[PDB]
Amino acid sequence: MERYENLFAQLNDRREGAFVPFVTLGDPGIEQSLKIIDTLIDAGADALELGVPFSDPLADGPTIQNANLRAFAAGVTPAQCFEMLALIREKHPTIPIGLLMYANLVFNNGIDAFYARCEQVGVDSVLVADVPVEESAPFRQAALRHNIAPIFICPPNADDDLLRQVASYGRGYTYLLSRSGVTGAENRGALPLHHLIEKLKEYHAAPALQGFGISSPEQVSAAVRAGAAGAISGSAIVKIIEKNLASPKQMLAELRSFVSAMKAASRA
Amino acid sequence: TTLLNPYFGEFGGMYVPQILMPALNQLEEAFVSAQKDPEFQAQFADLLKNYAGRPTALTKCQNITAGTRTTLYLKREDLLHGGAHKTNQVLGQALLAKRMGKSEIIAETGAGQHGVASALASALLGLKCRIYMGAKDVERQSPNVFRMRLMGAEVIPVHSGSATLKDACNEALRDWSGSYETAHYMLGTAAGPHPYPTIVREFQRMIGEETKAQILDKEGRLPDAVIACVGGGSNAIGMFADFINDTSVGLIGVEPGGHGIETGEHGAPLKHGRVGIYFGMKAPMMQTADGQIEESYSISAGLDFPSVGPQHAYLNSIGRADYVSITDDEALEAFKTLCRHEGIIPALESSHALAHALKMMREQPEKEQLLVVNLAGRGDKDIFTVHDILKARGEI
Ligand SMILES: Cc1ncc(COP(=O)(O)O)c(C/N=C(\CNc2ccccc2O)C(=O)O)c1O
Ligand SMILES: O=P(O)(O)OCCNS(=O)(=O)c1ccc(OC(F)(F)F)cc1
Ligand SMILES: [Cl-]
Ligand SMILES: [Cl-]
Ligand SMILES: [Cl-]
Ligand SMILES: [Cl-]
Ligand SMILES: [Cl-]
Ligand SMILES: [Cl-]
Ligand SMILES: [Cl-]
Ligand SMILES: [Cl-]
Ligand SMILES: [Cl-]
Ligand SMILES: [Cl-]
Ligand SMILES: [Cl-]
Ligand SMILES: [Cl-]
Ligand SMILES: [Cl-]
Ligand SMILES: [Cl-]
Ligand SMILES: [Cl-]
Ligand SMILES: [Cs+]
Ligand SMILES: [Cs+]
Ligand SMILES: [Cs+]
Ligand SMILES: [Cs+]
Repeated sequence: MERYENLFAQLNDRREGAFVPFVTLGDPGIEQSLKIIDTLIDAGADALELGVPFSDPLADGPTIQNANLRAFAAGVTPAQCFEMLALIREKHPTIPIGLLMYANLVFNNGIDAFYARCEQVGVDSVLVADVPVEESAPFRQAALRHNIAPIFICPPNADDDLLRQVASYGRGYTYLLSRSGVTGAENRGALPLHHLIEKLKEYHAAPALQGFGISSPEQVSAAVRAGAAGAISGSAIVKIIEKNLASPKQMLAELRSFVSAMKAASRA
Repeated sequence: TTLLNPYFGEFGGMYVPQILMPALNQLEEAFVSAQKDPEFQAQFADLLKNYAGRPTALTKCQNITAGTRTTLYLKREDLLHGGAHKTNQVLGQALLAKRMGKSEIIAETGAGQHGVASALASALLGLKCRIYMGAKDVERQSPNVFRMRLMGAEVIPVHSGSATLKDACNEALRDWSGSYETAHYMLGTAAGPHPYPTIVREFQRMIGEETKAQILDKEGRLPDAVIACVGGGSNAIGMFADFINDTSVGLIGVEPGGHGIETGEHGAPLKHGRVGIYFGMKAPMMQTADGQIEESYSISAGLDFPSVGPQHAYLNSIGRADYVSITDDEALEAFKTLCRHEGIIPALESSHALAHALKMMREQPEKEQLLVVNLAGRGDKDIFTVHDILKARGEI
């Protein structure tokens, strides 16, 4: 499948940026997580980034650390995550679905087999947060064999060699990292990224999605204005879940208002 | 791209977020440069000798082997400033931080000994030290926490995950991911992403180098085997390194068997775990069937870690080094035995090593063998633990 390629072409036709929320699968539970995800899509999500709960999410700040913990509190396992992914795809044929993985979950039962399962359930991309380009070969190979886009991080501390590597190896989208550190809405990126954006286009990289610290509409508009194809927001979304655990109804309503606002900022 | 091989065979690597790769590259270059720098080496040697007290004794233990053909020496890392071998490599890594122009130190600790070592080195060398420690560890290790704080270190409890060593390990990397521009991560064992397994080995190798010189002086030959406990692997690889090419010398690493391997409550991933990728490295892990990092267990906090350094996994694979386990009860016996018969109170960690040496002796008491146990730390820290156990089993 070419889900990201199709999404970007359509968005380019509408001169819109992509807005892509991240959530943790199964936070705060399987049924609620399925409803959260449907709400995000209904509210205007162009694509999804979906975390499989992992014991040691060392690229995540406390907000997403806690999402993982809430999912584990609910008994969520990777196999249950794959069931959820199959059902999400069964409901929603075209939306790009990216997973946010940690290496051990991918390697556990065989890297090839992991990517084959992703293909079977209809996942579009995999980002392995603790695998740098330097260690990426078996992951990117298995991804491509199974029609999965391997997502590469283009960090703010990147050079020409790395830009060329991520442009060459990556598919689907290039993850344009906002700043150093870990995920969290509590820290906004303070670096201009248009230079990196331009070089990626020069090297024919997969379209750039800016991520880390995106929590407001202005930032989505800013990402598009800088030449990125769109923006990813996780912690900000997960904070709404965290805030509204006691009111599943209100949770969905706020998620809806938030995504609508963020998406609106991408069209213009 | 690196200067040195990040792998030992299939084990090791640099499994960190992309954002941290320049930090690892910077540290490797600084290390490689420092190893060629006589000025660096002289400053390191000066701290080792005049501050930490190297060389450490090699003690012949005659009472505990009486009636057998075992000759047993203990390498006395217990006598190093701080009370454990951890001090050696923190001094080197603190100098590396300075070489790189870094002003802050991050460190993980579990039992607290590495944190104390990091704190003392930071005090001495004028680095601002923050230590991450799982909150369950903070709760259990009030003495070490206080030692660290007396020495000016910030101790930060880690409440995520299982609130233990692995979680502290992650938190340290999380901090570093954002602060590497000013801070050095002073990892406390021969594990984690390259170049740490290599650096920690090289900054611990004086253990084995001294042992070799001392045993040639006292016995006229190399040991038949050198024996060390394996938590993450630093004291063991420090003892083993200089003997690796001496193929007649056995290298025995002792993992904690906890309540017994069959119970699953142990810390012996090298022999009873499964290869995984965590903490920046591909190595044997204790993990669930679906690949979550499992909880280890040992009576001894210093060994209670669900993975192991990649060089140990490699040396095992090729049959150069052999790895065994020792249970809580065996370690406790060895502790009591050394106190009563040699007047040395060993750390419960190194009591695992001693227990295995005692088994080698007792199993085959007419076998002539010259053994060295790395006594990696003193057991002052463990006396409350042992008391509580000894009274509860009714030796009161
Ligand atoms: C006296 C003594 N003797 C042996 C050991 C075992 O450690 P080894 O010699 O490195 O195998 C310790 C380990 N102690 C730890 C754990 N240190 C630790 C363990 C695993 C990962 C990260 C760590 O900081 C600490 O944090 O202090 C010790 O204190
Ligand atoms: O909005 P924030 O700050 O919570 O960021 C959301 C990020 N969610 S994600 O799944 O894209 C994502 C992407 C990359 C991550 O680590 C890595 F860069 F090291 F690979 C972690 C999470
Ligand atoms: Cl916020
Ligand atoms: Cl090399
Ligand atoms: Cl190998
Ligand atoms: Cl390899
Ligand atoms: Cl030199
Ligand atoms: Cl000299
Ligand atoms: Cl205190
Ligand atoms: Cl910080
Ligand atoms: Cl010599
Ligand atoms: Cl001589
Ligand atoms: Cl052998
Ligand atoms: Cl778990
Ligand atoms: Cl061999
Ligand atoms: Cl007695
Ligand atoms: Cl014999
Ligand atoms: Cs590409
Ligand atoms: Cs003897
Ligand atoms: Cs031997
Ligand atoms: Cs261990």
